[PDB]
Amino acid sequence: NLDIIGKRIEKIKQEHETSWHYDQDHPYKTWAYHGSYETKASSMVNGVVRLLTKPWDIIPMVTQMAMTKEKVDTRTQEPKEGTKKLMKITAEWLWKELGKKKTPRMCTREEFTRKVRSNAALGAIKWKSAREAVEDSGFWELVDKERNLHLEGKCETCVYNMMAIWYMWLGARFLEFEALGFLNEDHWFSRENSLSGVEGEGLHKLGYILRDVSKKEGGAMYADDTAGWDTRITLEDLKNEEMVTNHMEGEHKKLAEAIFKLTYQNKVVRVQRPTTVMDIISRRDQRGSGQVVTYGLNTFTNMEAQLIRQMEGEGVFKSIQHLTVTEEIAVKNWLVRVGRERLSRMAISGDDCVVKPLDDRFASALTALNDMGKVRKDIQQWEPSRGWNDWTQVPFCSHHFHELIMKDGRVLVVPCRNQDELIGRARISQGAGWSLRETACLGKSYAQMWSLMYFHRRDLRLAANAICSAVPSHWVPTSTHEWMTTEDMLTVWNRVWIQENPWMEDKTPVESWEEIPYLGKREDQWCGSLIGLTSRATWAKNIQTAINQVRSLIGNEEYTDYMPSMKRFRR
Ligand SMILES: C[C@@H]1[C@H](C(=O)N2CCCC2)CCCN1S(C)(=O)=O
Ligand SMILES: [Cl-]
Ligand SMILES: [Zn+2]
Repeated sequence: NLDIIGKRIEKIKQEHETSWHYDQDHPYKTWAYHGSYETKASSMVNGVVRLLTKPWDIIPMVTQMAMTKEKVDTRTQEPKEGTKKLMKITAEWLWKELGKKKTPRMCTREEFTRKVRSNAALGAIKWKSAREAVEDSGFWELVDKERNLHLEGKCETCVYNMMAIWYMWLGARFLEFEALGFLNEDHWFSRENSLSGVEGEGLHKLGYILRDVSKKEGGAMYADDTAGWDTRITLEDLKNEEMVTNHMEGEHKKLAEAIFKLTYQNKVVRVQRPTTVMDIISRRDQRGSGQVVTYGLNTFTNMEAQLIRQMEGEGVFKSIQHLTVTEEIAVKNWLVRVGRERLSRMAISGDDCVVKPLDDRFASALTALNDMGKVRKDIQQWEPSRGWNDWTQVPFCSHHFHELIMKDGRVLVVPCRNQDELIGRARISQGAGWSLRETACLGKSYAQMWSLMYFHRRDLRLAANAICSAVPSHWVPTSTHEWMTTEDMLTVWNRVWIQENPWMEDKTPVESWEEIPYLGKREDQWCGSLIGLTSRATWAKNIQTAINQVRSLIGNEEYTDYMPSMKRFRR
């Protein structure tokens, strides 16, 4: 407790000896409050994308996206003994399986520096930017001090800042990356290694993966969301995740144990409270880690929970209250006998899952799932899950997936979501100080993503071609990301959908964009197309005038006309 968090608490109080007010009106119940001290990033519109998507200026679902808790202060109960036993047995077996073909290892200062020098979200807070602290040895001396302290089993500076997303100073992030970065850097949650995972799988992969799950004999496909997954991570979950250290050795094992003990299973956080003080609060459970370590540990614990729910549906155990000695044997024998087969019936991306169980008993197998605290979103606690009968209607990673047959008979499985969401996101830039050139290169990144993933949506292929025509041809797209390149998008399309696509036997390249199909016109409208509206017809017909408006603003640069890549503009 205070023996582990005290030092961190003391150091902050000292730097705020003046203003250390123990407010007696603190709003925290489930967080432990310690003290306070005196202190003092909205959406911005991308003008390049907006000028080239004029019909959407009058669609509230698009325009409202650019305008403008009671979950974090909740307390999850302690799982029953039978549940705790199911979780420990499953977790032990799952780390063994994930470790069979992987070797845990420390990630290096050298690896961390490259990442920072390639700009990535390390959710970090003397040095202005991380790119600077990484080139100054003084920061690394600070890392050494905390590191040696971690080897002592104590912590000084690994403190969270709330905003939910939990930022730390770069030094704490390095220590987390050095101990646990291997999970992501060496692809422990790849589909090949984990069977349920999809780490490294682009949107041109996910629909084919759902279709492969659909081919298994079984019941409906279930895709139940958890209500605030991060807030429902129990201290028992944090202890099963820590068992990854059992696969480690020497220094690494010690360093990993310290991240789990001192930063995850005990947390210190600073929150901005307008009534404007900074509150120093602590607690033991819930998810607060780097977003990338959070992804892999979410995937792990979700894989564990869904195998246990599958066990409950198959009747492997009778009640969560208490597991008999023989029921433990049975659970272990199920895992050994069919565990890998049951993992292959799932697609799991952090807190997001799709499960095709052995049959529909799974729908009403709710006791372990509720008792683990993984309570389903938008459904009564004991109401049976509603499954999907068609893999093309299953939601996963904010998408659904269409089966699309090319004029030459080959099959594309394409990602899709409501088009208002796609256009609304492309119209938003994050942060400030953007030049016109940098705003244009972000618009081009969205346009090239649309050409690669959403080519089958009439409005996005036309808008992508218009943006790529309006932005200098050689300007590089800014902020898998196969669209982040200056290479010709037809060549990238061929590499992604044909050459490298393991579900495509015939490798005959496509010679033009007109060989590449669209959804049916009615399906396109169902998924939010404006095709058939007067606003959209005038936009399409007059598109060269919009392209010329943006070219005039950017100035006298080298531009390519991509519009004739489409039949209607091809004379
Ligand atoms: C690439 C991710 C995800 C992944 O590999 N991540 C590792 C840590 C951050 C997320 C895998 C599923 C697919 N998506 S998605 C739908 O493109 O966002
Ligand atoms: Cl359905
Ligand atoms: Zn669709």
